[PDB]
Amino acid sequence: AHEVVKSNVKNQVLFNGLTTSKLRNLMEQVNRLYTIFIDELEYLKIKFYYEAGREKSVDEFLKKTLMFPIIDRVIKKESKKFFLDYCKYFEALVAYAKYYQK
Amino acid sequence: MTFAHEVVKSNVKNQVLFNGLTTSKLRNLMEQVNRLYTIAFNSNEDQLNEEFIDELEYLKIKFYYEAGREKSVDEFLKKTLMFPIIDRVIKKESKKFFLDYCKYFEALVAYAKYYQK
Amino acid sequence: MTFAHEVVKSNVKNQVLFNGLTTSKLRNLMEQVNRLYTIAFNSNEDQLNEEFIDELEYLKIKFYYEAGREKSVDEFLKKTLMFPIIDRVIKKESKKFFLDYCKYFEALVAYAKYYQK
Amino acid sequence: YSKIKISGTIEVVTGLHIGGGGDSPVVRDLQTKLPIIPGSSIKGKMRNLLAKHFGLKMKQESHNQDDERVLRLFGSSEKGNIQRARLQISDAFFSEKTKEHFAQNDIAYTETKFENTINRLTAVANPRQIERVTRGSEFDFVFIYNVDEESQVEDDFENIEKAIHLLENDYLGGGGTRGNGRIQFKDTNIETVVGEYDS
Amino acid sequence: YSKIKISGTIEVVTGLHIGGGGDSPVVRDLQTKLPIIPGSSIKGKMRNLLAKHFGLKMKQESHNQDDERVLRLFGSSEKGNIQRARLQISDAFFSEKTKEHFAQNDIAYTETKFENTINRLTAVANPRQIERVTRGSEFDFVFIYNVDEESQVEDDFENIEKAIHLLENDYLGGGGTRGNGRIQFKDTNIETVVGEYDSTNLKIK
Amino acid sequence: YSKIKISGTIEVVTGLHIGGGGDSPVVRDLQTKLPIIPGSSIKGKMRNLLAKHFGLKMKQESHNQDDERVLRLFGSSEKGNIQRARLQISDAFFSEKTKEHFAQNDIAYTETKFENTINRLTAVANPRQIERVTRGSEFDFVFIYNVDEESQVEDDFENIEKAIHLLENDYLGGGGTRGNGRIQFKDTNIETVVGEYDSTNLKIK
RNA sequence: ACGAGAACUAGUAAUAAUUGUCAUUUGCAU
Repeated sequence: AHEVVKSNVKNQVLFNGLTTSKLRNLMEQVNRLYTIFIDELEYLKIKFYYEAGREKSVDEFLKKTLMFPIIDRVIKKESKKFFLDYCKYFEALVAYAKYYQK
Repeated sequence: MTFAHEVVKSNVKNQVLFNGLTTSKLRNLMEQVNRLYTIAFNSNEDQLNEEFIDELEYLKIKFYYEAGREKSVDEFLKKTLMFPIIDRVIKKESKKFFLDYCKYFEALVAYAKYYQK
Repeated sequence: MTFAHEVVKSNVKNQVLFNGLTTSKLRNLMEQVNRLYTIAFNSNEDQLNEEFIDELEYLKIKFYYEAGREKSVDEFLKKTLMFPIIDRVIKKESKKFFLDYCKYFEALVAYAKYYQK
Repeated sequence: YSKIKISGTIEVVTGLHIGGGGDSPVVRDLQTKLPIIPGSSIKGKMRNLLAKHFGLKMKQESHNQDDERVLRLFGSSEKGNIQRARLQISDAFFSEKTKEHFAQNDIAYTETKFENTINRLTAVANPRQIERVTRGSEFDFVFIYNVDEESQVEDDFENIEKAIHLLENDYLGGGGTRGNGRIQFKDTNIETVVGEYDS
Repeated sequence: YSKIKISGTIEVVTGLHIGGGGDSPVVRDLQTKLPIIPGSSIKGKMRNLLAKHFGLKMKQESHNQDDERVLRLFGSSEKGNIQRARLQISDAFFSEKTKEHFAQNDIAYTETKFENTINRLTAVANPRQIERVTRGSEFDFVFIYNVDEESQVEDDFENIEKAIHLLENDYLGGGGTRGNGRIQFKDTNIETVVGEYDSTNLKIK
Repeated sequence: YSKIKISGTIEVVTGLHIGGGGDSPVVRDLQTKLPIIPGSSIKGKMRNLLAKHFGLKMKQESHNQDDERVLRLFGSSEKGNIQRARLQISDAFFSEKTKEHFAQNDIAYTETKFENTINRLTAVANPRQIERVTRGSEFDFVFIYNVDEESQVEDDFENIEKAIHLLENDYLGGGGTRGNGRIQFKDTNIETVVGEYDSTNLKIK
């Protein structure tokens, strides 16, 4: 989690100018799912595609984290604990993105 | 050791503390450290369970979050070597060193509280 | 340094003591002092444990924290030379001197407890 | 001696922010990770609103001495007279059907509000955030009444009725001034549980 | 001569705040550093309620001389009377199921709850921080009954079940008026640990 | 003439307050500064409860003339029919195992639980503070039994079994009804230290 | 071949008994 965010600081920009205000809707999605269903994970995947489409930097962010394979493997596993582990990883990524900024 | 002692007197400038650090700004960190304290105290063996290792990982995450939230907390954590100490604690995986860290951080907080506006 | 033990009578002003000190506000300090008095008393040798040195460090930590919480405790500690004597006891690391400090501190506590509102 | 329980359900109509834990979170149970309405907040709105609805002197405000009716109905024991609380208010939690209804429909429990700031003579836009509890959720409370005198029970119940009446038409929590807190009450149920009282 | 045991569990409905040790901490053991409910608290609370259920006069309110039957149940031995207590209450200890449950659901044992006061004609807040035992936790208790005489056991346990009901609809702890301290009772078990008395017809709700 | 030694440890379940000093501190050895359980406490509580087991009449209440065989076990030697005591109860001392334990894990040897009193017609509280021995403490005890009459060993050890079992369901010290001072016995032992008597058929739970 | 020599200041019983760390006080004014 830390490794990717610290190593994606290129020359200063983060993922070519990533800022958390672009991640608001994803954050709300993750929080809503954290409070709580396969189809919900499906629309979750779709929303990563959505926000990664809104900005190119976000697409590069989700690529350099391998988010899409991770989410696919989450949906395959269907185990609640592993989804919460994904939530922890996503929260860690957001926090480290917040730290390393302009 | 008590590097906290002379560090806290090294950070008294002109008056601001760590560029305006206040005790209200460390409440969450104190709570998390206290809970990890009691959980680790409940443990018998010195080897740290992988679950407690994950607790330490989330604790590191929380330091980084708070340090990104405010600048003064960032300067405090940066100069007090909190991040290197946590990294070494995670590397060592020993309970006694974690308790020693707890005592150090408690001393830091106590000094920061005794010197206030 | 016994003038530091009978300064307590020189500090009966008009009526509050030490500007409103109460022994009730000294409870955590008294508990810790009794704990380590027992632990030291059972000890055989004059050379203190290094862990006991760290314990004394924890004493100074708690003294500073209490001085931070309450102003009357702060005056009591500062003017009676508590901090320098704590440092000095930490410096010699001998049991008999630690007991000497314990007798001084207990005399302080009891004599102060003689006068309370 | 007897106790008459009052049980019912409060519905939130507009936004709700209690935010005791306060980027600006809301009060929550750690055992459910779900918001709550702490009894202290309800108690405070009650005491303030009922004292205002009765005589509230500037001297009485300065000396914190409250009206005798309000004080007996909520207890002070601050003036050197014995006054134990005759009414106790508890916490409150989500009901089951609310949990189900939000689970099924893909509805969250929180709404984050940007409050845009426009500054005079400069109009500099700095966004702010605040969290809210979703409207349409209902909380379940219990009020426990202690009976000490067999005649003035009715008067105390009537004062509780005006209590709820005022509280419905006012605001609870934070942001009461700006449009946050308007809640209503339904399905009130009264049932003496201990004693041989007819209520 | 026999002793009848009562065992069970206190369920923490809303927060519980004893705080005898005090920002404003709660009472905690020192061998585990996990909170407890002191037995003195339980005993005092039940005595107060059960006294209030019976008669209570101002002159009776004067010097803690209470109705004769509650006195029998809890012992006075003050007014030249031979009365040692007949009901023993122990402490409650933070149970193993609770510890495992909170470990495997990652929930803390204590909530730190911030409170304010709003001054009259002043509208300025002075904050407070109150720490309370988290909800839904369970503590276990054990009681001991002594049968000083055979022909008051049924009546005394009728009194005790009345008292337990009153506690089930009251608060134990601190600040119970402001929404913390409701408790419930589960898993009552009745055995005669020492003696030759039967514990089959006797019940507590 | 043989003597049989009984050894074991006492484990404190809930805080114990012997506290013969009277603030309200506990009895402490003056060589180690650690809490002790005076043997008079054990002897007296066993005396009292095992007496109240058997017949105890009002005329028996008057004189401390008690059942013949409890008297045999503990000795009376007051009037007329003299019987020299037969079971010698020693003190109990704070064990070295628990000393290492609490030193290592940095746990106090004594807690000062604060208690309150809500008087009636005034509801004004007046506080108090009590010292109590921390739970998990272990005390090491020794009993010595003298065989003055060979044929009576079985009955006497039966009765002391009754005593141990009944004590485990009761308290030592004060505040017993308030939660304090419940003990259990663990790792018992029987061995013939003097004489030519076998002690294999003997057991104490 | 000493105003000597024999001789357990011993036995019975504990710090007990009733006491609740409580009683009011809005995470609040944008």
